[PDB]
Amino acid sequence: GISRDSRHKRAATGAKRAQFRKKRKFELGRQAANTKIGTKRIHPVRTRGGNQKFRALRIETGNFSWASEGVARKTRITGVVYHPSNNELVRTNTLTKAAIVQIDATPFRQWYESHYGQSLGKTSKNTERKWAARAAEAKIEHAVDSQFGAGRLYAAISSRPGQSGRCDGYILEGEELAFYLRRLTAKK
Amino acid sequence: STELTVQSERAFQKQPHIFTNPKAKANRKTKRWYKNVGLGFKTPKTAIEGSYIDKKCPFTGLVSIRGKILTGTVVSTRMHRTIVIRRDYLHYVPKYNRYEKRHKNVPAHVSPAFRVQVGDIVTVGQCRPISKTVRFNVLKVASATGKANKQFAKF
Amino acid sequence: LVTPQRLQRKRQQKSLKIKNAQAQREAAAEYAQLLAKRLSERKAEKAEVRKRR
Amino acid sequence: ARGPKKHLKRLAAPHHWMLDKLSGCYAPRPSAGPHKLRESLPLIVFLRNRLKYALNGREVKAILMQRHVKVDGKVRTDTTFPAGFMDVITLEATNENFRLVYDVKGRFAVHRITDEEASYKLAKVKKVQLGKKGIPYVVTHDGRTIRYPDPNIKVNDTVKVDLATGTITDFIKFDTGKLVYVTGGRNLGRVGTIVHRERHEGGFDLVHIKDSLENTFVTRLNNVFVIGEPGRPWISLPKGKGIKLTISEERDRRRAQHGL
RNA sequence: GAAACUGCGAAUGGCUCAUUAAAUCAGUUAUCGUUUAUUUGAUAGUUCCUUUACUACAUGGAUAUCUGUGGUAAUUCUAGAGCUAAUACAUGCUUAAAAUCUCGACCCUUUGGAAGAGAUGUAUUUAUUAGAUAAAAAAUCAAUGUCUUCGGACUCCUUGAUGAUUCAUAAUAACUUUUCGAAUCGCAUGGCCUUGUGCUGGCGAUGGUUCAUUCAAAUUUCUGCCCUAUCAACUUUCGAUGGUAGGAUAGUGGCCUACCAUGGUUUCAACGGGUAACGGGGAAUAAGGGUUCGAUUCCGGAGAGGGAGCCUGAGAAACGGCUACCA
RNA sequence: AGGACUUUUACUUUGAAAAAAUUAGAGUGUUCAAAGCAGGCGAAAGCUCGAAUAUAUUAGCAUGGAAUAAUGGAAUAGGACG
Ligand SMILES: [Mg+2]
Ligand SMILES: [Mg+2]
Ligand SMILES: [Mg+2]
Ligand SMILES: [Mg+2]
Ligand SMILES: [Mg+2]
Ligand SMILES: [Mg+2]
Ligand SMILES: [Mg+2]
Ligand SMILES: [Mg+2]
Ligand SMILES: [Mg+2]
Ligand SMILES: [Mg+2]
Ligand SMILES: [Mg+2]
Ligand SMILES: [Mg+2]
Ligand SMILES: [Mg+2]
Ligand SMILES: [Mg+2]
Ligand SMILES: [Mg+2]
Ligand SMILES: [Mg+2]
Ligand SMILES: [Mg+2]
Ligand SMILES: [Mg+2]
Ligand SMILES: [Mg+2]
Repeated sequence: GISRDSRHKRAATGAKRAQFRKKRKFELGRQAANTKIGTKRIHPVRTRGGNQKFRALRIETGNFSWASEGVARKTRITGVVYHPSNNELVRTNTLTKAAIVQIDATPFRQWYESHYGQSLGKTSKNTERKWAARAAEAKIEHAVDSQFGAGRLYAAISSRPGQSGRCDGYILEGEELAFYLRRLTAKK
Repeated sequence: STELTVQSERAFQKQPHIFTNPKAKANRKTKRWYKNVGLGFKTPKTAIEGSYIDKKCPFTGLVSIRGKILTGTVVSTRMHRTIVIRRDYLHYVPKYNRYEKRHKNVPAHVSPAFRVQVGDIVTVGQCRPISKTVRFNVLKVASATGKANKQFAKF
Repeated sequence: LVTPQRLQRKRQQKSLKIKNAQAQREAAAEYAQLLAKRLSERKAEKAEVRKRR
Repeated sequence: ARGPKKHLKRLAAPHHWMLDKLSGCYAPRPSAGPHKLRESLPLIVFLRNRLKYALNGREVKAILMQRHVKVDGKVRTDTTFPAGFMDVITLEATNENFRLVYDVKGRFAVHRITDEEASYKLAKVKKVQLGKKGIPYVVTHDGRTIRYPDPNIKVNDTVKVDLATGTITDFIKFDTGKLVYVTGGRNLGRVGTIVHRERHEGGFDLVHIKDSLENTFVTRLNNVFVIGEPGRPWISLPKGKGIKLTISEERDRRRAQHGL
């Protein structure tokens, strides 16, 4: 019943448009997903022209990508720490797009260990030669090592759990992280 | 009317899906994406090397220019990130064989790459519905001043 | 129930799938050879342009 | 209206089907198919009206059902099939073959055309795209999606479908000085040569056309269909070859060619 | 061949002009801003997951129709029992090769180079990359690749479309309460002889993923509306104008939310009021200019007593579809 | 067929467009006409011409013209060329 048509809005001038053509079905708007954390519970909604949509309320784990070396891993979302739209969602732990969350960060950790093996937080000859050819190029920046020692990664979700049903995003990295940590220090 | 900070608001401002690799040691300013709107319209160098973001930029944003191309005169440059253009014309009343001066107010969205002010004639182009009322993106400031190119008088 | 007509239909479906796959791969190979021929021709033209200029 | 519309009132039918404004409240709405209904021609109209082989709807239904009509080598047993421009209608009885080309008055004229050339069809290229797994394909005006075309076949071009296998036989490249047909507007049925194609940056290409009688006009590029090289059309042009004789010239033709 | 299940239409058509004055509508654009049953043209080997033990010569259970027992005063009211089917509901099998990615039982001193092992169809979601291209030569440093007829040469690099794109498409990493990839029907039942129910085998009908095309549907640019100032300022705390992010949308969009900015229209008549106003194609009238009408044979829009709300579908805020209030 | 700069209009010619029905109007003995898109001609042995055109005066698109009407250049030269 929630319409999104322009008739109920006043005109650009400001006149109050008279009621006309009681609102249709191709103008409908559905309830917000306002997703939460834990006990995966995705509800299908049959939208216009089939095309099953998936509400992703109560979602706990999802895929997350690392842009620098470009590797994606399934990992757990552990709470939301910042939201650019409303801090009310942060207090209620409501998870929507562009929200900033914390990551269990283990899968990235032993992927790094089996990939470079630099022992963050503090063999076959083929792997040794791969590492030698690598020649310590893994000079990834300092803040990501800081929260690796902390153990929880700072990520920004990029998927839309309200529509897609997934919980995908990417880790804050580079000046990105910089910006947001300032904001977090504003919160701190 | 433009903030000194390249991002001023709470949300971060990035061009979506263009990524600068921090692990790389090239250390250029950033990776700024851009395009030319065509129609033989020159992308401004202020947009070419600029640092603004402007999601709805015809040159750097996702919006595309297609359809009507309207030339008008600026009547209000003094609301944020958007312009109000006065388009004048003559409606032909045929019962008298006489014309009638008329005007319309077209809202549009001027990119920060352009420096607009009250009185500049502007070429603007059609695009997607950007807001409730703006449907055009400013594409050229033809008359930057018009009669204010020369200001002082020192012989 | 198992009927020789049903087995005939199953065999027809399988054979049609295999034959369509073979035809598609043959068409892909022919298009690749045509692209190679065209590329060789225009590369020879480019070499002649470079030599003449 | 809430949903699609499935009725075509008689006055709302195109004036090229040119039915009788009386003797019926409705007109045959062409079913969805290879051509726009405004541009297409239902089989019932082509048989009952144009050919008069039938008398009414039941007769057309009986004709189509027993598989005597063959549109482009396929049966098409539905009454309101949109047999559009350049399609081939084959009747094994009377062993006759028709190709739909506009007569210069601008109408789907009955064009009796030979069996040997009826094996193939011509088509305009409306799109050239790259489908999944990187396979190039070409979309013609019929909606035929021909896979693996010639690498230098471009949009607005013309091509020669063999109509049996449905693949690419030959093609003609759109450029100046080329025999051409017109498929819309005031210049329906006209045939000429492309003199110039003004680009018009931003949309709605236009082309200038000069016919054999040395008359000149201009038409939109969407409205244009290259048909061959001057003096060598790739099809059999209808009677009159679309010169668009003046009304006074038509009167002179009526007066001169006259025997009773 | 009744009945019933299944499938499809029932959203077309027909009627009326009540609401509606930049609203509808007309002409003209746009969708590089989206959904699209159907029709038409194409479209997929991988469903194996360690393949040295499986139904693929066919997997399971209900369920209407029906047989019988009722209830109510009655309604296209149906509860209990007993069987029974599918293109209904559920599962699920083959099945190649190839190439590309990843991980190594070793050796032999570099140009290191190799036994071998797992994944890769499509669909979805997210990150990243390619998607080029104005034109002749260099030196150098590093990295370090081919061949070396051991001087060193590197000569060869593939790239579609529009006016424009983050487009089409391809590639890597992953993701999925894992979509599809024919356990379906008719006719004719030919050929091979491995002469058996063996091997194959034609014409169709329904389905079926994706991409097109068509019928469209939604929005959408410019301009155009009758009378009235005894309607001059109107709109914004409750969105009014704009910004950003999110939600919702099929999709753009204050369409909604959160936080900001204080904006937008107006003497070129905004806003308000009236219309015994649906808009138009057109009708009457006719020197020319015009005046009046247009509820109605065509195109659009809206409505089914007034209001709201919604299931099914591709398409309804349907009303010869339901839910509730008011009359 | 490509880079390059484009003073901008108002005006006017031409064209593409302005759905059919309606208006105009061509052909045609519906027995005439209102109408309709029919029909006509063979020897009677299948052969046929049709279903013409114009206008819409606004808005948009293209195009040729440069009088009439308006705006803009170079005055601090920050002007034009090599
Ligand atoms: Mg209707
Ligand atoms: Mg009013
Ligand atoms: Mg890229
Ligand atoms: Mg893409
Ligand atoms: Mg938004
Ligand atoms: Mg009324
Ligand atoms: Mg009316
Ligand atoms: Mg009226
Ligand atoms: Mg009334
Ligand atoms: Mg109507
Ligand atoms: Mg209704
Ligand atoms: Mg009543
Ligand atoms: Mg249906
Ligand atoms: Mg209703
Ligand atoms: Mg009724
Ligand atoms: Mg009804
Ligand atoms: Mg009902
Ligand atoms: Mg008309
Ligand atoms: Mg008359």
